[PDB]
Amino acid sequence: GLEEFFDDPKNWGQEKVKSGAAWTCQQLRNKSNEDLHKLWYVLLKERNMLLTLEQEAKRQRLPMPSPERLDKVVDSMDALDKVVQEREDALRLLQTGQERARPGAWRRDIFGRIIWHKFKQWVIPWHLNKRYNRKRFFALPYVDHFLRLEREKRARIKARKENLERKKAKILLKKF
Amino acid sequence: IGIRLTLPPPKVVDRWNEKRAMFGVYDNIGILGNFEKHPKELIRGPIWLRGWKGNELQRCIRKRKMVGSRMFADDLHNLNKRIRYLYKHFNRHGKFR
Amino acid sequence: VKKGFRAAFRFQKELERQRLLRCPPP
Amino acid sequence: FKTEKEFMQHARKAGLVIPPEKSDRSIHLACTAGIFDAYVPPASQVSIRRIKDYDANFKIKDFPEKAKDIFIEAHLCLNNSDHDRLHTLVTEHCFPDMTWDIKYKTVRWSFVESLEPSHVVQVRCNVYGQITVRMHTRQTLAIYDRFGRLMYGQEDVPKDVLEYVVFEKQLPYGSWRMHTKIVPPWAPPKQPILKTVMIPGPQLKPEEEYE
Amino acid sequence: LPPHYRYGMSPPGSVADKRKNPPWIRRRPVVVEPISDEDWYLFCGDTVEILEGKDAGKQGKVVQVIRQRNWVVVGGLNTHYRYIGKTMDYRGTMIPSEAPLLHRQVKLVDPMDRKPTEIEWRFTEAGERVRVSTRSGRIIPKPEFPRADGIVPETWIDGPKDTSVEDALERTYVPCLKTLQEEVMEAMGIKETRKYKKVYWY
Amino acid sequence: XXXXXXXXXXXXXXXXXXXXXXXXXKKXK
Amino acid sequence: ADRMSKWTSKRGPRSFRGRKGRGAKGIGFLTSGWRFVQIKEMVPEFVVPDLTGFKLKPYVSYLAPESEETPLTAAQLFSEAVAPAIEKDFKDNLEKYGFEPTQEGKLFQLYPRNFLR
Amino acid sequence: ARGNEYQPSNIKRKNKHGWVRRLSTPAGVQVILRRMLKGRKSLSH
Amino acid sequence: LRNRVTDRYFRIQEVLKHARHFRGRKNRCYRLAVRTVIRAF
Amino acid sequence: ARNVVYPLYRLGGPQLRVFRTNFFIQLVRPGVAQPEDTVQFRIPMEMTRVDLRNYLEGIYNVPVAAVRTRVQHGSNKRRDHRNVRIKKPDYKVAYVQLAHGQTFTFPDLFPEKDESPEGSAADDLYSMLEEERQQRQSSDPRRGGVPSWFGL
RNA sequence: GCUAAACCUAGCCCCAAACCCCCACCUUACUACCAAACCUUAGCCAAACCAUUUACAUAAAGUAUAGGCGAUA
RNA sequence: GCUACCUAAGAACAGCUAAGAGCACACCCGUCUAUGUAGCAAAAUAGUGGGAAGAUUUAUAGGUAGAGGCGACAAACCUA
RNA sequence: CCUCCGCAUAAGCCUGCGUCAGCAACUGACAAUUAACAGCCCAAUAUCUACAAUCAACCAACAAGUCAUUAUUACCCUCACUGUCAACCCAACACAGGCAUGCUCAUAAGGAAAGGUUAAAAAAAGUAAAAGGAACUCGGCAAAUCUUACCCC
Ligand SMILES: [Mg+2]
Ligand SMILES: [Mg+2]
Ligand SMILES: [Mg+2]
Ligand SMILES: [Mg+2]
Ligand SMILES: [Mg+2]
Ligand SMILES: [Mg+2]
Ligand SMILES: [Mg+2]
Ligand SMILES: [Mg+2]
Ligand SMILES: [Mg+2]
Ligand SMILES: [Mg+2]
Ligand SMILES: [Mg+2]
Ligand SMILES: [Mg+2]
Ligand SMILES: [Mg+2]
Ligand SMILES: [Mg+2]
Ligand SMILES: [Mg+2]
Ligand SMILES: [Mg+2]
Ligand SMILES: [Mg+2]
Repeated sequence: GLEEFFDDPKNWGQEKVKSGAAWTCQQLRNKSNEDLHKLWYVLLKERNMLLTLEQEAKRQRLPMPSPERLDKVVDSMDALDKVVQEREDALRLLQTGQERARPGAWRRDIFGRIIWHKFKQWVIPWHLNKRYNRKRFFALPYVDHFLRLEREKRARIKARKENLERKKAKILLKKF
Repeated sequence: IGIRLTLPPPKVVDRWNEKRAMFGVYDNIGILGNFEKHPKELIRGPIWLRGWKGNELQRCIRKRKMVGSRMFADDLHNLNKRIRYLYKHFNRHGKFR
Repeated sequence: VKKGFRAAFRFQKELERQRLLRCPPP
Repeated sequence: FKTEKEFMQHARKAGLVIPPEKSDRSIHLACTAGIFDAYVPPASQVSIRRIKDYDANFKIKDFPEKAKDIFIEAHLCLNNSDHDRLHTLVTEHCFPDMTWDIKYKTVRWSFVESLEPSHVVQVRCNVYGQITVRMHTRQTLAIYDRFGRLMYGQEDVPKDVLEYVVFEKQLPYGSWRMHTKIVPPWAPPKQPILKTVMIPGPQLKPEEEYE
Repeated sequence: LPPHYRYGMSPPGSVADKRKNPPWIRRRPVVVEPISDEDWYLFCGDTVEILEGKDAGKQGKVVQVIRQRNWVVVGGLNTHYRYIGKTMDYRGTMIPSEAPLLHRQVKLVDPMDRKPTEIEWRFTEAGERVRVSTRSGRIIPKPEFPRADGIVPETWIDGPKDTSVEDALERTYVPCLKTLQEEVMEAMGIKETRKYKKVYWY
Repeated sequence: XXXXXXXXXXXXXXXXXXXXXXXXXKKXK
Repeated sequence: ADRMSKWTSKRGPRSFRGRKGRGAKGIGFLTSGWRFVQIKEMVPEFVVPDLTGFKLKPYVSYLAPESEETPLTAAQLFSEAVAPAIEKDFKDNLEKYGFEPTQEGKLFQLYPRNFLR
Repeated sequence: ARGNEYQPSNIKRKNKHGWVRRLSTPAGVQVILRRMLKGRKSLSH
Repeated sequence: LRNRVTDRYFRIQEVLKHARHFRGRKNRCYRLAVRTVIRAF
Repeated sequence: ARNVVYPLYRLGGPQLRVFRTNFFIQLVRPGVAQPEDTVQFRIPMEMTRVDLRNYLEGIYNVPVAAVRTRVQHGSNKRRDHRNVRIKKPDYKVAYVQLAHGQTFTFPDLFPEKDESPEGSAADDLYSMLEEERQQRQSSDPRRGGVPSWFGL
């Protein structure tokens, strides 16, 4: 029903709601996968309740009753999304040994810089993929000037920052 | 009216700093160390002008021939332009011939 | 901020003279 | 505006939400806002024993010879405007009551000797002790202007004045400082001022009539 | 908060701090001395003794510590006076506000001496790192600050949306090689007879 | 019982343009 | 002429605003006469569980203890799930103990990810 | 008479200076590489 | 700029002090006051 | 779910299923007059209206009968001190029509004034600031600037 | 006495040493999903025009040589 | 994205007399005059005009690019 | 009292006179335009398609024209997504400029030429004029009236 988008009627207009702690990640590894699945939708409905109230707070020109418990629901939702990933990323190491969930290759686009190419799903193989074959993954010889100029820009940026650190660190032995 | 309304923070200066107290040591390392070293093997600076003095056209021509292979690309192009300018200035322009 | 002491020292002593042409002592 | 409340309403109209932010640190106070029980001048023995546990050495029968000396040496801090010394001799609730109106004018208060030896009337009670002491002294007072023409009182003639002087101590480094000064309602009215005053009439708009 | 931000007393998200540090101020940074994390020895709650300035020699207690400027604000002491509450026709009431003190301007105080000392993080078999004074070989504790948030830990009764401790510890986990997608789909009770067809990835 | 209020700010910008010279007179002479 | 703004579905002519949409994933296909055939299996159905009798409220009470964070690895998972069955079947073909060697026959493939989230 | 030489169109702006046309020739890939070396916020239309 | 001129207020004031009793802008602005102080001298 | 890569559908394969939904939601108050059945939500951009129909029949057990969406252009015309624009974000708006002739109105969250009156004695601090509103000791006009501290 | 003035530290320069780096995106870039690169630089300028020509560790050495045997190399 | 020309597929042209026809609108152009001349405007305004079913005008997209393009040659026009 | 404007679409622009607050449309907060209109289309392989349009019927053309399938094979799901605001765009401007189409072709729609005064000169825009009628001037330019005839190219 639609009353789950708001808290109890004994909590409308209180400016302090006594809430517990956010779940930390250690408590959630001890729960099972059917028992974290249901904790997601309890945390999903408590998040959706707070997101209406934060919108009705801004609409009524009023401060929130307690915005610190939306910090406690986001930091406990991601803690649940961390423990699902920690079993998905470990079960793939035992079954297939791959460290990433999506396939991909290190390629080098037209501008010569090395990029990670995350793969996409297709129904036809790549040599008859008309759009894919236009996207070209190599650098021609005219790029090597700009690769040397980009390299010297980061070498100037790093030689500026490392030199500025020592210039601040000898000032420390002048005041102290 | 660019003159300061307060007098500037004081200049303390450490005359018996380690750099100042030992300034000059081993400047005479050749003439009383059996000439195993020259005093110009004490000078520490850019690799192209150690023990060598010249004007700006002699300096950029020497910096290019010694360190131009590993100079940065937009910094090298300024050097070739500068040599091409100081060639034209020192060889074509001036009051005296 | 142009560096140096001597102009700031002259100008400090020439503002004291202006302090005595506006506020002279008894 | 006029109140702290109207700002919370003109924010809610304009839509400026100011949320309450928590701080671990609060404001550390060392007096009170007012008198505890305003002794009404014309049975407090536990409170004297509520002083001796936080003080460990407290004799009342030597006290208003000391409490008189806070009084007249906080008042000489008015003649010279030593705002440093008045904070050690008078409390933070009393300090704006005796320095705000005397700003930019020269006071010439002076203490000529008393008429009766001053004594206590009532004593009461983180924890604040309060000793309401009656002084019946003769003081000389001349207030001046910024320009230093006389604005209040003669500078020579001593007048006799009755004072109810409440004191206060914060019960580790605290001392007794004057807390307030209870003027009684049966007291005579003070010296009439030098200048003459017009008290202005009701300002009528064009649609109001004066009755 | 921008780089070279200027910390002060009001914390950096506040109403008073936004006025003092708007996102266009570019003032000269203060130069602090770099104290590491293990070299800081004054906490919220220590009874410390001022040296320099007003309240000379007087011992107070630290109520806040702004570590980003090596700053200790001693409770009730090193005070000035200011007013609070504005309407346009008001006179004033003082509150004794505190000014901060550098960490070279305060010293720790022994429980059995009430006297100033220094601190060297001595190593004991009873504790992995703890304050031991330099004049006496005594373990000085780290005192109890009230709580980081509002907690009041031991006196806490839970509302209807808090798990009990019996349920937030209940290890129902069975370590097994099944996906949460696979574990739920046997428990949610679905059948999926259709088999996935191979797509490519490039 | 005397204090501060709410906050305030500022706003500023500037730009220019370019032209030519044309449609004069007083020919060959 | 305005380039720093984002190029979005509101911003072209009529034929530019039809193609570019938001990030909203496709649900079926288009056919002759611009008729959209919504495919039932491209639409994601939420498998929502039943939360009655469920004793896990969204917060934690503050009487709980603190532990330390030891994350789950491929060694901790193996030492719990597959290692003890080995010691019960070594002291007496890895597909018995839990190896799935190739997975083109699974519904929920772990590489590449078949399943949502 | 003059001044309104710009008559905006999005099918013309994208077909002339778009990212696809800037990559369609090697003369214009060095346009894009000159924009990232300057550090531009926007390398094409 | 390695070394710039800090004494320039005192060089203006050697010429402006001789022009203080003049009329108009030749007592204040140095560029006009230096041509009249020279002509007065 | 949003910011995840969906599996591909080919003809005769299985059913696509989210288990742990990514997109959360908020129900807002109608700022214009709507009928008594029309509920208004704030969808995120990556959600369709077939997705919103299943979100409320599934997670909340709501008889939804019609959904109508529109994308609201958040404003990009407000600048800083650097004269850089600040983008207020786009958001998608739902319009759920409740089946069976159900009726929903938005509740009065934050009912305007609740207990008796505004405030007093908040901390010890507010009673330190309220009892000088009782004890300002305003001036008498028959005094004219003379301080009322001295008993003379 | 208005407008203003003052400021000192953000940062930079030069060297040494060291070889530095979830999702979407070539279609209308930032859009989940369908049958091919290599190829002499010229010119200003100098020769008082210009037309061959004109530079792009130390020492031997501005030497041998080259050159409208000239500017110069 | 102006303009010179072209390509694809579009659009517009009242009323009256009777065909690169006449009168005449919308529309296209810019003859003469006055105002304007840091202007409303880096070429405008008011009136007066030329054409207005044609070698017409026009919206949309594409093309040709500087040792060039394009040109009913004005050495015009190719982003004031 | 004006109305040669207006209302829609297209293109362009991208929250740009809605609520609350702060010569004599800007800033902060909140809110909004909802698909039926309009975009976003098409399973293969062969083979199909001489006869404009114009009220299409007579009559007339030349410049020769915008409008179509069939055969066998394959096919069962279905209403998703995206635009929808404004006093708006291009001209550096809240610019006497420019700007496609459908309807209204004088309005049912849209607007205000005068901040207040005084009533000089010069200047701009207009209306009236005795008697004369091109004497003006380079020229009937302009205005006012409607016309003859003869050239050059
Ligand atoms: Mg055009
Ligand atoms: Mg829609
Ligand atoms: Mg020459
Ligand atoms: Mg005709
Ligand atoms: Mg002409
Ligand atoms: Mg005609
Ligand atoms: Mg000709
Ligand atoms: Mg000619
Ligand atoms: Mg203009
Ligand atoms: Mg009207
Ligand atoms: Mg008007
Ligand atoms: Mg006027
Ligand atoms: Mg006149
Ligand atoms: Mg006449
Ligand atoms: Mg004549
Ligand atoms: Mg004549
Ligand atoms: Mg005429």
